[PDB]
Amino acid sequence: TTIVGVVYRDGVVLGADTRATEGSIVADKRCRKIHYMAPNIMCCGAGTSADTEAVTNMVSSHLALHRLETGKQSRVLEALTLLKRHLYRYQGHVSAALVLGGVDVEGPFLATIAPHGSTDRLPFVTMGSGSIAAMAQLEAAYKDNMTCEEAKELVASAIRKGIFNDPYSGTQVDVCVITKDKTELTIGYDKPNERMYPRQEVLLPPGTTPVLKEEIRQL
Amino acid sequence: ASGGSVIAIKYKGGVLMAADTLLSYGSLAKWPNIPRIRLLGSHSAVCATGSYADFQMMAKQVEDNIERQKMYHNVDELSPSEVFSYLHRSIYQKRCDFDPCLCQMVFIGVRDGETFLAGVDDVGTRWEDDCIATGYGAYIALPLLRQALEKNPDGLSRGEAMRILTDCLRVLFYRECRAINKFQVADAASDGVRISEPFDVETHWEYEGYCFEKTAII
Amino acid sequence: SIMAYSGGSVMAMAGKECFVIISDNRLGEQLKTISTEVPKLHVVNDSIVYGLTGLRTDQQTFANKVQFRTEMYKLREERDITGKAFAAMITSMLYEARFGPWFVEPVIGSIDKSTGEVYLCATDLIGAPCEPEDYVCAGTAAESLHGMCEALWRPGMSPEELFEIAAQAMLSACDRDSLSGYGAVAMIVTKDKVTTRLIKGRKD
Amino acid sequence: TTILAVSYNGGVVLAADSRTSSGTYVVNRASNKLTKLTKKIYCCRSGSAADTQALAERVSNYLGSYQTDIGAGVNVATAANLFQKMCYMNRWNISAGIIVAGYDPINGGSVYSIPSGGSCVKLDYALGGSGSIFLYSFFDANYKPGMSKSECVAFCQRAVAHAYSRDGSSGGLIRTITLDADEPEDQTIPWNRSPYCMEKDPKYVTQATQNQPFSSSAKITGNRMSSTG
Amino acid sequence: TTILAVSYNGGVVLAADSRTSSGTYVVNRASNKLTKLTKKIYCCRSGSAADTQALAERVSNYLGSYQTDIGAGVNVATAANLFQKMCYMNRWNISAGIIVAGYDPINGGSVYSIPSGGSCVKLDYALGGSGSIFLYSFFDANYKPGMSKSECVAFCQRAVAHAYSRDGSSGGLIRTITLDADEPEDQTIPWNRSPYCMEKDPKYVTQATQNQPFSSSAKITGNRMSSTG
Amino acid sequence: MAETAIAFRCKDYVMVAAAGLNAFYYIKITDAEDKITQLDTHQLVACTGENGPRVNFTEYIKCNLALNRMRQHGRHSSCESTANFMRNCLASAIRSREGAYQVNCLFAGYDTPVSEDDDGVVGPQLFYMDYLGTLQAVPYGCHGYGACFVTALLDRLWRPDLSQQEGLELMQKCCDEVKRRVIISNSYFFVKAVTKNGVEVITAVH
Amino acid sequence: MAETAIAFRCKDYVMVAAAGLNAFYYIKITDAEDKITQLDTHQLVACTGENGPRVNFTEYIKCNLALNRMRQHGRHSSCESTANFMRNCLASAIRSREGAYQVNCLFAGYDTPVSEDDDGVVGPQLFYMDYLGTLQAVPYGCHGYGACFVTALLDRLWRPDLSQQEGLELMQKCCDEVKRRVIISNSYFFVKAVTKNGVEVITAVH
Amino acid sequence: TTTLAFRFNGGIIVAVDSRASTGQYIASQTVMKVLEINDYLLGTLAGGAADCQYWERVLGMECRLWELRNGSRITVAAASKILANITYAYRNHGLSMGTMVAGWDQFGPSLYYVDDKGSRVKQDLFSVGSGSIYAYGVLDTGYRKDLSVEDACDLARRSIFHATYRDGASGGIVTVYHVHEKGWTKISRDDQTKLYHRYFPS
Amino acid sequence: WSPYQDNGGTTAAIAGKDFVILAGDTRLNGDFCLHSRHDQSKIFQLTPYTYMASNGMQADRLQLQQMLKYRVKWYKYNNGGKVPSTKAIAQLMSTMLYHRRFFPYYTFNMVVGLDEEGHGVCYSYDAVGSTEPFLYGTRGSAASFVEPLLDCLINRQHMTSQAPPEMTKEETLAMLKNAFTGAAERDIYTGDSVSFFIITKDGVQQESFELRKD
Repeated sequence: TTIVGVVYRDGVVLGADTRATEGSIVADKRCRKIHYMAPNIMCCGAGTSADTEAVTNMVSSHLALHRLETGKQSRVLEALTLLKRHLYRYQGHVSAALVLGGVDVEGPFLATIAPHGSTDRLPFVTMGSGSIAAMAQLEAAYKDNMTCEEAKELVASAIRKGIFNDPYSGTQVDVCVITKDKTELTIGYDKPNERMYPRQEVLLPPGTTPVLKEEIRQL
Repeated sequence: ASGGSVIAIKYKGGVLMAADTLLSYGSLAKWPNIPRIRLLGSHSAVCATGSYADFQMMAKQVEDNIERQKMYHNVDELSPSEVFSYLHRSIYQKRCDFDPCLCQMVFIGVRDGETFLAGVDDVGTRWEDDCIATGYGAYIALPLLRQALEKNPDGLSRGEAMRILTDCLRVLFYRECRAINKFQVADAASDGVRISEPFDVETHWEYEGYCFEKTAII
Repeated sequence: SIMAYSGGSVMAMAGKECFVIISDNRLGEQLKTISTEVPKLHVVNDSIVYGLTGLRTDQQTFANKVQFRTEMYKLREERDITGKAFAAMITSMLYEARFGPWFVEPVIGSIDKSTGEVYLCATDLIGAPCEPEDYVCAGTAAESLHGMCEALWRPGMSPEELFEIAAQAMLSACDRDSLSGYGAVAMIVTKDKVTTRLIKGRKD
Repeated sequence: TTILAVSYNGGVVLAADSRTSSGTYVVNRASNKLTKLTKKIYCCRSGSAADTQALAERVSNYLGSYQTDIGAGVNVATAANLFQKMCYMNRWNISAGIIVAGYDPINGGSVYSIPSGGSCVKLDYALGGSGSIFLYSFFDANYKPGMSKSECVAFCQRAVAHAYSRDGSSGGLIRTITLDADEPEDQTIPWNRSPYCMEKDPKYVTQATQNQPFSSSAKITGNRMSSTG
Repeated sequence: TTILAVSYNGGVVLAADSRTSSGTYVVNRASNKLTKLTKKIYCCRSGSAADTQALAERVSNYLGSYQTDIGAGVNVATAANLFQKMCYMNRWNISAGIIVAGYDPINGGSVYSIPSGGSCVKLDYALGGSGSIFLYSFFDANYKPGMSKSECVAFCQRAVAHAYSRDGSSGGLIRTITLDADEPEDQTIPWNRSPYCMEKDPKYVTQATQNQPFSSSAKITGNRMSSTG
Repeated sequence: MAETAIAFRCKDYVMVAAAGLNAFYYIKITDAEDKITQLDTHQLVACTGENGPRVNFTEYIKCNLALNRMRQHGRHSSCESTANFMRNCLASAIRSREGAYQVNCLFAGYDTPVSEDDDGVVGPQLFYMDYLGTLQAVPYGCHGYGACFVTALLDRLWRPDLSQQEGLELMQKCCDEVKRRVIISNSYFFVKAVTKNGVEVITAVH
Repeated sequence: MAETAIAFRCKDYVMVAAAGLNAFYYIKITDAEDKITQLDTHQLVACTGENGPRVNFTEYIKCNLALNRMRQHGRHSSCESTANFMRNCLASAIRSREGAYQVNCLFAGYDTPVSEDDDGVVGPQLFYMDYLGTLQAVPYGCHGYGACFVTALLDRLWRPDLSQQEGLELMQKCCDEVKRRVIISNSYFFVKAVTKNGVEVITAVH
Repeated sequence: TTTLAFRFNGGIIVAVDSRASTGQYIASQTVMKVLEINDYLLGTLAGGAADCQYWERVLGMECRLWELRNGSRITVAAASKILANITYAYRNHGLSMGTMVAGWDQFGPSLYYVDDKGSRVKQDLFSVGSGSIYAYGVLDTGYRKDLSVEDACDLARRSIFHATYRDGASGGIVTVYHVHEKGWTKISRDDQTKLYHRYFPS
Repeated sequence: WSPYQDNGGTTAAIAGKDFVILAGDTRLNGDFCLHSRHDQSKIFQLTPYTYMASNGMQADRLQLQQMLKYRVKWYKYNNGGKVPSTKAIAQLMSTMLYHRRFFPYYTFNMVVGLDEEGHGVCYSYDAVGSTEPFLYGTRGSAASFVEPLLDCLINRQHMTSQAPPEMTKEETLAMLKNAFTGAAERDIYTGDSVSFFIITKDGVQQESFELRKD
């Protein structure tokens, strides 16, 4: 995994690879690592895919329930503090490495929650295997008050470093722009790794594989 | 006492290598005034991440073996390709005694137009390429260097290949712990290798997200 | 490895308005074989089949649980559980034991009976769902099956085509795996009908 | 990590580096290690970011509840003794090296080192974190108590710099904060304008004479810098 | 252990603490860590006393044989490169952190740090042993190269003191020695007359307010010093 | 592993065989310890582990089945049932403080029609069970060092249709193969068969 | 430990007995491996370890004794001698790179007068030897799991003066006690006795 | 692996499977496991394939050198004993090779199991590898000393087959050899899945 | 400090009746990064007709590569000019891997080429030196992904369908391209390019082929 956030003038842009691994295998080429927390808050997840998914959902839920009680848009600080207190209680056994982006009334908010419960509210962040390679492209090119276009094209660039220069990150760049008003989740904003050599259709005609017994059941 | 991180990148008719002027005894930044890039004979430079001790012995043994072979027998000096093959075997031989040269060397050099740039590992793992890095350079700078070679696929100019190092060096400085903002750059061209006077890089620290009030935990 | 102990492999595969899920038949302890007539598929309802792979104890325990939970659903909700739900219910059950897990990798095939859209899920042992368009696998032959399925599998395939590549996949992998084989039981689900096939393979 | 409080007459100055490393890679470049407990009572945080943050928030909460119900300000003592209890209870689980500094109207400028063990030592000035170890000598020499607010800030910056220039773990921005009768003055010295760094110090300009050409004379000259020479 | 060479214009000053501890008990109170290799080339010795003494004698012997057969003085370089080879060959077996300093007529005042690994780094000034870590910051601040022989000695003493006052491992006498064109001047500053110590420093006179009586007021006064009060 | 249980299932009987060997370290105490407990009229379980967990598990089952026959007014539960109860108990145990019952069962019975209305399996039922709770219906199974000698010898000879008489001849070869080929002296074997009629103790074979 | 050797020495013969059991892990290969090698006309050694060190040690001795009979023009060395040579070889081995020969010997012989001039021990000699080189002359010894059962059973019955015939009856009880009481199936025993006349292979006992 | 040899009147059968599995994944399904040394000597490889293929090929050099020097073929006794003395010198060098040197010489047919630990045992019947335990099962049933060459190969082939059927590490192709006074001949080379449909036709 | 470092990558060979195709990927990956994308060291020419693909640690593949060349180059002098056959080098590889079995080359080799008839043949090794002649084979990261595919498409074991005619030089290459493409897509440590060497009687003909960049 490599996931990325940057703060631009209007809001936040999150980014993720898509390659979900089991060991040294690609289980899924297109898996979505940018989860919905709230209408104004997205939450990318690296680390143990189970833990990232479960923590994220538990909080997105808690927030949605709290968003009725109040009658108010969920604040990013609230979501952050719920991921913190939850991840801290499990001493980092819950190995979820989250980038929590969003935009409340206060303005653009972008944090990392490291698995132990550490929080770094910053202008641009990375997490996961490819983080270091991404954070290079981000440190080089990032400047304050970017446009939505600059900020996506940067994030995409920063993922693309992790994608190529790390194994566990791969395939395509998902990018998510959270602005004050809305949340645009562009899946395959960038497909660098297209198809090299078209699929050589091996033709196995019906009745090839020998069948001892058969049972049909109609509905 | 350990060396930081080297980066090197081929341009049109030469190689740039760059390295922090710092040895670091564990965490502690012991010496900030160390010239880590050494010249090997008339054509080549070398430089090592890792045990400055085991590099000081390897770079001595090699620089002897060159200036011997040249002075003793009336031969042409060794080409960078050869010098580097000698360095590679010298290192492999030392991992095969369980007495390793515990240092990743980058190695640059230019005979004619023949432009040579290689890394080697503690264990003998050797690789030519158009951009090398060792230490953190490999995780940080290489991504940026490879991007600057993909984008100028005909080859970089010496001004372009200097700005892309300066960009990586700035980022090494931000992100590698055991670094300082005082680098030298070796430049292999036709005439031979020139090591620059130490230079710092411009660093941007005054983002509005790095202010006190935003980063506050409470 | 505790997962590789009891052996087994499962694989599901999505075509057009059909999926083929296919297990092996072996049950072992390490290298020694107990039975060669142990298919790893269970049928929740008409429109869901799930294989379980890993420690057989837990295949059998976690199966009896899924059966208790999908029956309690069928009474309370007054309707057959849908792929989506069933797969997400299984992740919840696996993750309930994040610490002290069930050594099981549920492969789930499913097909919406109305729409005809296929849903696959290959949950890891702590409920990490992976929900690809194409196919999924798990168990000891998993490396080998990804190799097979990737080459053979094309998008919009018809039940018969699909089965013949799902079967060739499961077999040609279980040749190269110690801990799977003794044929395979495929199961070809369509909106229309559910065709259960017992495939002949090696005795190895 | 480099942190330090010092007391001047009226109040205190905390000062910190801004680097949190996972050993050798710098995860964050601009961490606020100075963490507000109350208006005037800041703690510095050395060791596991997680554990100090969780303790800073847990204490900042009790001081909030306390401050409400007593209907008055909090004594810095109170902040330090709460922080000692929580650092002490968990002393085995956590890795937390705290400095509670602050101002209350009763005692004025108070500084408490709460290191690992959950000791709690009221002092004139405390040093915490990896990059403390460098300062101890630097304080013993150049520190001179009875400084003005201005000098104590300019000093602490100079100090935090001397530390983060030698320590790998420490580096980046030098956040200070002055807590006295007046409204808290935070300032964030960026590295590019730091009071001291080895790179810009004229001591270390002239390079070590390691490389050294092939010569016919034991006379050390300088390094070999051209292949032509 | 605290050791340090510094070069002045003509020559060098080595300086050392005089304490060899088996951890927490002080085995010897008055060890000479400055070990003559030749007339004008002393080495300082940090780490296992056994290993540095064995190496100092093994080298002092080769320099003696060398000095005889070449029928001239030894270059300090020669002493450091011999000491590097022996520290490097055995770098796994031994625990030796050496500083070869000296004067030869060719180069003048040369100083070589040979730390653990068997690196060998010609410098303006070298710090060795446990108590080094304290000085690094103290040098970066107060050291100012191009000192007179007199100041460099008075400085090195001040340094070795600031180190041994904070380090446990280090302590006792501050042996120096100046090696230049003139005859070697050793002097041995006894602790009772050391340039700096925490005990005699007015910073640390006023005690930390830890004990503190049972009072009816959060107002911190002083420690409780009488049972009657 | 020391003490070999064998069992196999034919048209109209299950045969079960279990080592007599009672061992304290490397010392034969006796060759006359019956390890095949009888849970019912028509159900028995060749348990082979250390005596403590073997007894405390075959007693716990034997009681909680008798307790069911009380509460269910003399109704004799199916084999599928007790097998799945045994395994559910063995499985529950590998995730308790106690730890696994360290016992390898060959559960065997003969489901007879329990009333007029019974439509279920009539005939013999053999189940192999690991200590973990790996239940599996099988034609023939074994536990213990000898297992893998017998398991292959049965693959060869065992057909599904042999008499009560050809089962004595076969079970003798299975027992005699553990005698020839395992160092651990499994020198006497308690053989019990389940038929329609109940459990009978085969004394002919040992 | 698997494979029991027994020996005892009476007025006018030594009796030796050694497990036939040849084992690969927990698998009986056979019950017919003679472990009592014959070093001379009048000397044999019940060696019981793993086959590798057992053979390479009893061969090394058997050769280096034959080599001595060549260089000493047909002179048959005493038992005291070969025993002390065997132990000096076993002892030398625990302080070499090779490590200890892992073999527990019951060396037995019958010193006859070798010429007119011989004044030395006439009669039978038994020596217990550990793998370490602990040589010790004994009336009766054993090695293996069975050892301590026999060792006590001999304490009870063994007198110094019993016949060749009461030695068969006793050696049967010593062998039958290892059969009854050790799990490891030491089911056949090679029994060889040394007399004035030489080595004879007792077939009666097993 | 499964690998069995046995001695009968007619001579010595050696049967093997043909699979070399690293625990879970199967490298090769065509490993020739009967090493053919001389033309009167069959080594069988089981355990570390590397150590056998090397040492049983060395043995082969020493057997040939003996044929040159002493102008007459080595005995199987001496052939096994060479291997046993090589494995003994290397017992604490972490070798792994359960081998069987079968052959016919002046003194009838002779089969010798030779271990990694320098062990050397005159067997009348023997089986090595993970599936041995299974082979021995079948093999101790049908095995007499008075089998015809037909029934001996039938028995061995079944024995290997029933190990292939149960053991996961044993599988592939059931090769059988015979060793007679005229040398050795490769009897069969049957795939073990075709064999199942011979021995259980239903 | 470990003296072994798995430098990853995948090699495959397929032997037809006239030729051998020999593939080895060009990804040389160190510890969590990648050093090069154009590492040709995987495959090495020993003679015109005989090649040695080699996986695992690069440094050791490169030592062995030389060590093997300087026993081929010796064989050339001693057997007057004559080059060693594939079958010879193959046994030489096994012999030389074994002499170093007490500090093994961490390198899973395949000696590939033509026998004396012209029939193409490949041999595989383990670190210690275990020769097994095979017809189609694959060591490395993508052993498990490729080797079942080839097993299906060559042997056609589980197919009622009549076995395909023979399989030409161009079909066997087209099969391997398809296989590696499906191994780059599914294995992480395989990618970048693959160097194919098509050894025939006529001489070698190498054509590098592009994979997924990640």
